[PDB]
Amino acid sequence: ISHGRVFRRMGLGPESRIHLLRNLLTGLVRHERIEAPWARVDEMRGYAEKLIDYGKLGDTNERAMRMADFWLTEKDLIPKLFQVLAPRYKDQTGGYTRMLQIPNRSLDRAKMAVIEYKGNCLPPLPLPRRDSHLTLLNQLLQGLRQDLRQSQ
Amino acid sequence: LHGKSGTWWDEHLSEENVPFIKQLVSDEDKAQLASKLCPLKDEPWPIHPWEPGSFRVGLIALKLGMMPLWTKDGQKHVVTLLQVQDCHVLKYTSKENCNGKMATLSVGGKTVSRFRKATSILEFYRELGLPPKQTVKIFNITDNAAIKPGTPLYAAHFRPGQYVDVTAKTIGKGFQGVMKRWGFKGQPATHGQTKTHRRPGAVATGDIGRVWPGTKMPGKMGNIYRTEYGLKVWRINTKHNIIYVNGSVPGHKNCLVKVKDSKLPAYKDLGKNLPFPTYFPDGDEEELPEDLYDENVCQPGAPSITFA
Amino acid sequence: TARGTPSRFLASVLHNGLGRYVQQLQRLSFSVSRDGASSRGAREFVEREVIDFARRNPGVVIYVNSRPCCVPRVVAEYLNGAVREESIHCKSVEEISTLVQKLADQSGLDVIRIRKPFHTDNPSIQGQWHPFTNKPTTFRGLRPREVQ
Amino acid sequence: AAPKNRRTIEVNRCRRRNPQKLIKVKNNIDVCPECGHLKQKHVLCAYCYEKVCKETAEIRRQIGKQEGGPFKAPTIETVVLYTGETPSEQDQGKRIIERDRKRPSWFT
Amino acid sequence: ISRKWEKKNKIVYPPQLPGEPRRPAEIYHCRRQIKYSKDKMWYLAKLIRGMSIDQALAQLEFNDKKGAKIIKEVLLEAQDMAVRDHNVEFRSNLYIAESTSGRGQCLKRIRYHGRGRFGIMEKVYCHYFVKLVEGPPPPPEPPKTAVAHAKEYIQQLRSRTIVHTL
Amino acid sequence: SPTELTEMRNDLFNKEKARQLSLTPRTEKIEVKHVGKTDPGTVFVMNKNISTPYSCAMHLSEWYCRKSILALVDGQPWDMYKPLTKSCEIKFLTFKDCDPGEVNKAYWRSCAMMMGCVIERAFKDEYMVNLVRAPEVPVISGAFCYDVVLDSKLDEWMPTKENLRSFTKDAHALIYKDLPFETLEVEAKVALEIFQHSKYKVDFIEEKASQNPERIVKLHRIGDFIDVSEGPLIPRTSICFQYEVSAVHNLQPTQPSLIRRFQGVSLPVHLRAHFTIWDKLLERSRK
Amino acid sequence: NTRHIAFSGNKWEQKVYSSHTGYPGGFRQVTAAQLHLRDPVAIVKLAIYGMLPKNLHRR
RNA sequence: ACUGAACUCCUCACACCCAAUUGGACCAAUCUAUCACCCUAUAGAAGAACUAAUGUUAGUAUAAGUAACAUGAAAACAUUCU
Ligand SMILES: [Mg+2]
Ligand SMILES: [Mg+2]
Ligand SMILES: [Mg+2]
Ligand SMILES: [Mg+2]
Ligand SMILES: [Mg+2]
Ligand SMILES: [Mg+2]
Ligand SMILES: [Mg+2]
Ligand SMILES: [Mg+2]
Ligand SMILES: [Mg+2]
Ligand SMILES: [Mg+2]
Ligand SMILES: [Mg+2]
Ligand SMILES: [Zn+2]
Repeated sequence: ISHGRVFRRMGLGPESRIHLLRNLLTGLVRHERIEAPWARVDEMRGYAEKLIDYGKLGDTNERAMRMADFWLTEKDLIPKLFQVLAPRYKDQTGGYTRMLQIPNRSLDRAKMAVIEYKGNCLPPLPLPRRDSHLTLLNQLLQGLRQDLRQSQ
Repeated sequence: LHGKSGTWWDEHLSEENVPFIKQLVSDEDKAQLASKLCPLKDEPWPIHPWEPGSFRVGLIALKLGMMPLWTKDGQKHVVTLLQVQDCHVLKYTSKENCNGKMATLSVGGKTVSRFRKATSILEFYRELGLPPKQTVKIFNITDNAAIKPGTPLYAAHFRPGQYVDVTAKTIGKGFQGVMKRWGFKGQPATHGQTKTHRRPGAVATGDIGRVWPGTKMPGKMGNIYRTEYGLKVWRINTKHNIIYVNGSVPGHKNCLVKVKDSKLPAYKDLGKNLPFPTYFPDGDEEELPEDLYDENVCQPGAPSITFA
Repeated sequence: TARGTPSRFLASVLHNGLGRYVQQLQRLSFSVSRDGASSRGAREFVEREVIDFARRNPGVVIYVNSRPCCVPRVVAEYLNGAVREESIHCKSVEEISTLVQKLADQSGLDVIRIRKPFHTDNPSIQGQWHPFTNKPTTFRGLRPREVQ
Repeated sequence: AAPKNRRTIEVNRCRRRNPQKLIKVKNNIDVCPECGHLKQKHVLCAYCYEKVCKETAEIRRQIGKQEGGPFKAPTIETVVLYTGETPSEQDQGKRIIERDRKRPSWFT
Repeated sequence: ISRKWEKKNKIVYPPQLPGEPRRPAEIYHCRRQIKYSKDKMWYLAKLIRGMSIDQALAQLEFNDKKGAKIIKEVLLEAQDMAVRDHNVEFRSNLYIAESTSGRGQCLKRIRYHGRGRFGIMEKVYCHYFVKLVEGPPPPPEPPKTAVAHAKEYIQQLRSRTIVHTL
Repeated sequence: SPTELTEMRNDLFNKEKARQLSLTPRTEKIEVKHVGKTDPGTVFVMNKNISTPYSCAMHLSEWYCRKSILALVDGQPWDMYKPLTKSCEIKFLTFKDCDPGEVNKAYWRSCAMMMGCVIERAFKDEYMVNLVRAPEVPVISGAFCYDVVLDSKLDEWMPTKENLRSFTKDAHALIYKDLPFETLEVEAKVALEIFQHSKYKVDFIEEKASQNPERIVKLHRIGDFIDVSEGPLIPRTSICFQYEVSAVHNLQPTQPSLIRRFQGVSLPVHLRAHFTIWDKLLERSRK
Repeated sequence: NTRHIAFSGNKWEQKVYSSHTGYPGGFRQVTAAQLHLRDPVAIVKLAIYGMLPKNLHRR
């Protein structure tokens, strides 16, 4: 039974899970875009968002500095987190990351996901775009919208 | 390319039309729900008085959680809150076609998205004029208690001091071993015991050369319908349509439970004072208080009880 | 066994006995070797019996090849198109005579299991039984428990 | 426990040709309207993703050449510029990664 | 070994009369000695049986099994040779009439067990065969209707004879 | 007799088809270049006046055949079954293009034509039916319309809900039949010969011939049903998935004649709407 | 009128219809009278079922 | 009363329902002599006939696509991190 269990069991245990997520998060901060197995990306996404929140807390915040020191294994990324990533998202309140599914890994057919920090300098991912508003169904719905607006 | 593509409502909608459709359909849902708020002004079926041997309809509530409650004798009773969420009478069938010899009312609750329902269900709810409900349960009633489909049902359909039966799917525990599923003793942890600690022992005798049907074995536990009988209705919040039912109710929080008058012989003819067809707020005979209490309940805000 | 074998119903070729009897054997073909002990009996049959058989059966054309392939044979062709090949290897004169007479007497229909020992196209003269034979009728055709 | 009898090919066919064992037909495969490639509805187009990955790898090689060593993550933003492009007013005070090819159509 | 599948592409039919329906093109192709179990290959072959070439390629491009890529390569080669050598007008106007896997020539290896004992591992190889027929995929067999069932039952009732009598 | 009219129109249509194919003998190889974004630069060596954009799509792949519903041949919308006439550039247009305006117009036109066929073959023999026109209504209008004059005997009769459902059932029967949309660019003389009985169609053909610099008139046939269209049509009726004859409205100037407008709504297989959205679309189309 | 069948002798009280639900303790033995009161059709049904040949055509 | 056997009769045909053992009539294939020269004959021979030895060798099944096995992470594939 795992009712309400919100954390996956990864790696070799709890510490190993944290270290795996830490390595993934460090890679995400360094490269701003990471391919990894979909479950590990999904597990690490929350930590990525929380890292951006801690970076927003400020460079001088001692708790934020300690959290960044733990979660970034390469220490040149801590200035990056506090002076690039957090300022990039100061306006936003959430959704700092974008996670998309990728064709399965050729090695072991693993479910793969690409996770990026929004607003990076890299080429944009081929995002899924909704149908054009000029399609037949959308135009009929636009007609409904206009009639409803006029009538009521 | 074969033509069996599985589509969902959002698939071909544009960025502009998605919020428009959401808002439009939600507005239609709430308008439909409001259109049923005055059943007595909409050609109600004949409202017969209560007679002995009459069974009225029940509700479909949502299990909110549990909280303590205290009686004037000083005892603590754990109570479970059941919220009646958009519960409506949906269907009526006579004794002949009820799979028995008692009229039946199909009742639904907990409105759900029309985008996620089968076409036949959507057509049924369209003819009924209501948004679709998550669960539909059938209540055996006498013809005295027939109610027109579409009529809403409220927590005040019950009253404090009444006894009730609550049936729901129990918490699903998945494939469970026999120690957890049936409370078998298992085997000792040490003294040479190897690779058998939680296993069933013998499952039968050697003579029959087989295993009896119904033998207790590991398997799926829970997620089956169970009924708790004879639970006292301690309180009713009419504002939020909450029933405070004594003790435990099967199933998890935020799960739909079917609530009906208790079938126990001791509570056979306690329906004299209960709203017989159902409670009609539109009747407006006396606007009920925000909270209806049982006599023994230590109401909050009362001066601290002293056993004088 | 019957279940591992085809079967047919008793039949004639063209209602072979109604108007007149037509011998269904129409062709015999004896492939016989000049030398070779295997066809010694066939050679004696050709010398002593084939002429008498031919004049007894004017409707059967008999060929004698005097140069066989494989074993000496007699191929019997019937009016209905059936072809029955019988090896006359190492058979005596009387054995071949009986075999040839059997071929002459039989029809071309397959020698397989015959389902019924009889065949009628008119099995019934008084009318085949149906559940309403021997059942009395009732006034105005009223079925049981009918009110009117 | 050892098998008591050999299982027949009839039984084995009934088992291993069950619909539960047969490969299911996928009905989420469509054509990427952008480039006309086959993709699953919820998954990125493989060809488009390979394009983006190759371009990202080139940009990252240029980034590595610019940084020249480990632990040299800049504390400033980065902008990628292709041939015939000039830093904008917004691109001022951001490290410039120069690519020798022209701006891809899908890049913006 | 047998190599009849290869020869099936070399049969030349006599020219058709003008008042004769156009014979659909048939293309036989194979891959021999695939390092894969024929039992595992059978599922992919069964999957793409009866489908158009494009539908089969689409299904195989998103299948995780190793044999999916091999079957896709074989199908692409068959499409190419259908256009080049078998006078098939449209690449996509082809459907998989036959797709089967066969046993290949296999190698025996020793698998060491735990008490100086051993098993004989088999390095399994499989063949894969396709026949592609030009034209739309034939429609799937419609399910039996109640009317058809009742018709068959009544035909069986009418077929009854009075058995073991005159 | 209506059956005689249909037979004679079909005979004239087939006569024109045979005449045109005979007028175009041999196999002249035209070069058509795919100008679309996907598979760019592919050249099809097609057969003049025989090959079609459908044939070009078949050469490309099956996805093109299934999704491609119109053909921009040198920038001009072309029916997928309209034989090509010269070396040119071809682009295939689907419902899910960035701007599928022409495809939407073609779909509306073809759905209106299907409605017209249903209307013609629905009523009983005693009542006479004259399909005057299919007005070119925008998709935003919420419905495609076909205008018809019924028998004066029915000058007061209004179709019931059951009648409308029967109309939709006939339309779905056509969809199940999956009839291709045959096209011919014919001379106004032959068009008037075909539609000589129908005065409304005669004058419409005259208008179209006047509009065109030559006397070229587009004639479309689904099956045994010939009609004049205002533009290209979709390949096959099977493109339509959801189809409903929504309502019938009598036009205001009833004094000369009763022009009754049959309004319906439809959606293709590629753009199926959920049940509730479809119901709302039906409600809007009943106006 | 299967409800109005007549048993000769004391079969109403002595004839016992035995059934097993399959579960342990599921053996049920019911007299002819009790079975008749429960199902007014079971007695004739069971007599006919027993008299029919014991093959796959019986049902 | 009827039903009821391989008993008995009936039409036809007959050597054609015991272990061990014993008598007999035939006989596949092979080789040789002589034929036949087509694929058989008369004889003479013999490593002369396999539903059965936990038989020997080889093939392939079944168990079974089961048991079991394996590659720390990201990446610019430089490197860095755990
Ligand atoms: Mg693990
Ligand atoms: Mg214990
Ligand atoms: Mg232990
Ligand atoms: Mg007898
Ligand atoms: Mg005897
Ligand atoms: Mg020997
Ligand atoms: Mg052997
Ligand atoms: Mg042996
Ligand atoms: Mg296997
Ligand atoms: Mg197993
Ligand atoms: Mg395992
Ligand atoms: Zn793409």
